[PDB]
Amino acid sequence: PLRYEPNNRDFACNIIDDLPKLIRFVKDSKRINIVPYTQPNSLWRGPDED
Amino acid sequence: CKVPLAKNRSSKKPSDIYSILSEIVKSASGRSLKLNAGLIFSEDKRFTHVV
Amino acid sequence: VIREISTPCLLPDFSKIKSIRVKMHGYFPLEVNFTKDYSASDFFSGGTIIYIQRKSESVFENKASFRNVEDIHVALKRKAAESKNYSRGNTTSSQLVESLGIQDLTMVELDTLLSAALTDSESYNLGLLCSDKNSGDILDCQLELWYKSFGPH
Amino acid sequence: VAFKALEEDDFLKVKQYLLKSESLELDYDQKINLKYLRVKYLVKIGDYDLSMRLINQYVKECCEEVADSNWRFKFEIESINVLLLSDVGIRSLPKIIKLIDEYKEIGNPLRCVILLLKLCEVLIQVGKSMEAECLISCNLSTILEFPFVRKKTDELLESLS
Amino acid sequence: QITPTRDLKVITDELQTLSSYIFHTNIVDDLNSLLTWMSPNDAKSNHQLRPPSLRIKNIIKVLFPGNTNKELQLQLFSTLKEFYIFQVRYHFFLHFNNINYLKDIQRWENYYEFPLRYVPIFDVNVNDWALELNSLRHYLLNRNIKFKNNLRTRLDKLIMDDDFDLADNLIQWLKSANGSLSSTELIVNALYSKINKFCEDNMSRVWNKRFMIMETFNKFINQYWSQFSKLVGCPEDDHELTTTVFNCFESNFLRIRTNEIFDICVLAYPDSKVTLLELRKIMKDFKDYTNIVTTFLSDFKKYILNPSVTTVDALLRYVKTIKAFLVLDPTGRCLHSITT
Repeated sequence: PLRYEPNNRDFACNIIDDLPKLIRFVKDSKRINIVPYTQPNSLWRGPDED
Repeated sequence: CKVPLAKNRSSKKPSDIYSILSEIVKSASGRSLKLNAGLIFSEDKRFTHVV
Repeated sequence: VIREISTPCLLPDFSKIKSIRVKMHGYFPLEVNFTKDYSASDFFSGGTIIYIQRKSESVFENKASFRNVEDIHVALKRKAAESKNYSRGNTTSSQLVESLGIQDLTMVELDTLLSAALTDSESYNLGLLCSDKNSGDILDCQLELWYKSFGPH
Repeated sequence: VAFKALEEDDFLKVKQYLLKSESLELDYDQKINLKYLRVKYLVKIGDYDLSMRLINQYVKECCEEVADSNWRFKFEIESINVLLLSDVGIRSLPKIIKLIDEYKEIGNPLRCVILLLKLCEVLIQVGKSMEAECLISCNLSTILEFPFVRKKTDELLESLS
Repeated sequence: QITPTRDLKVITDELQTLSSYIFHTNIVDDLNSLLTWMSPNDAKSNHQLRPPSLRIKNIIKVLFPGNTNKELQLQLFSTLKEFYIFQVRYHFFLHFNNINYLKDIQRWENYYEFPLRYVPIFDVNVNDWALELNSLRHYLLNRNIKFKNNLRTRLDKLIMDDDFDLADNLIQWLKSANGSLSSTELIVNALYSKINKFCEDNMSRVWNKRFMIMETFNKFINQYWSQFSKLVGCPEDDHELTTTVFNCFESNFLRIRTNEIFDICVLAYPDSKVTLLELRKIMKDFKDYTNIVTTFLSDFKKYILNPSVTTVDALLRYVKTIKAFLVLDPTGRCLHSITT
């Protein structure tokens, strides 16, 4: 587990968070639907609810 | 002679692309006073009872 | 008669009010007295809301000496209030500038100026700032010139 | 073209163009650029009393007449550059810090780093270059991502050596 | 606090001429020997913490057994003061970067004031010696950042270990210096840290008592309030300070109970139920309830919602929390949130 506590000497701000997250195009039998993007390995790496 | 009003610099989730477009297309088609009332009178339950 | 009320309170009729003041620990006070020329009704004609400016808890304000009384009671209250937000460290820029050691504005500038000379005009200028009638870290300033004038080199 | 001429040190060309500025009818977006161009040219010449009195009136009317924050920021840093170039940058210390924490909440990386260069530049003209080297070293990774500040960034590196 | 300096060479030449004119004797060599003894610049001819011989003491007695002689002696004392002040500043500045702890400045103060007992130059009614000492203390505080941080750590260490007399000595020394690091913040920080640690030691893992916050407050007061009042200097009967201390104790108690609410409600119930009634008297803000419910849900979800846990015990502990939370919250809105 990484612990990146906020430090004044670290000005390396992040912009990927500000930019909106991507989406995915998956088509089922009925129609083409749009779902939020998840990394192929994010299901077992996602932030756990528990 | 310039009553320059102070613009309220209000400021959180970023959400996704599809949600933002759905929200805008959906929107395409007293409250403060009540808040003040909750602050004008406090420390008791008199106002709810009289209502 | 002085009448002390909370903020969201109905003040009496404007024509019968002579002066109003706001005082609270924090924001600096604002007191306005209504003379015959302008009445309270005319003053509040634009709006019944008066705005207040926020004071500043700045490190540069307390360069060397604390002009503030800094009561122990209010200090403890402020510490408890800050802990409440913290419960709900070097993360502030004021601590960064404190760590950098450039807290005293005048001392760093005069230290830079004295780095080398000491022509007569600036020498008399430094003497004038030292012998100022009222200033802040005057005693700290006196020692550097002594160090610059007669210290190791 | 004039901005390119300032970088290429074609002071004769820009001086003649500034003569055209005062009697032409320009759009507001065009006004500010030439208004901003005039500030940068005076900094290059060396005369700073007129420019310093001139730059702040622009920003003061860049906050009342038009609430343009981007041009308020862009105008602000030349005054920082004017002060510190005259060997007196400590006066700018209160001003730079108000923008640092202000733009940290906003999160614009270019804004934070430009203020960072001015902060390191302040600290190196006071005689405390030791900590500036320590501070620049931790953030050196995130300051090379911006191309137009590398020339100012690389130039500071040989100075520290 | 303006202090004059007239250069080492000029004052030395003035001293030699004054001694030669007034005394008409060859004590100039002995005068130079004395000056070296008081001068800390040269470590071979100074005192090095050793009492002077009979020669030096006799010269002092000669120097300290009409009007023109009196004013010449007064100016001679002024020149001696200037020479001593110049010497101590140069020596202090020589070792300025070598200071990292309070004990260093006290030993240097003793090193400087060692000749003072053997030669009285500072008048009793004028506290000059204290003035330049406070000036050097102020400069060291306001120029050496490492020394400032070391002072913070040392005072924190002293207050953690109940070393109250040295803490009072440290606080008085800082107050005399009147530096940028004001003593009020250190006292506030030290007291806050101490009360937090005392609260953590006492009211942790205990829930079966009633009105225990007053017991802890009374115990901490009887154990430390007199010492703290002596440190601050405020009267022992300061009501507002005690009230703020009590408010901080109850805030810390709320924080600890919010952290431990899972074991409070799951295991200690119903033995800890009394504490719940006390807790109900304290919570007043919606943020408190939200923090409580989210922390409890995370712990309940982290531990109880595991399928590896037997379902019978799971529902048993669940309903135990339901009755526990119902006692805590008569409204039951938190019950709806946990249920949902």
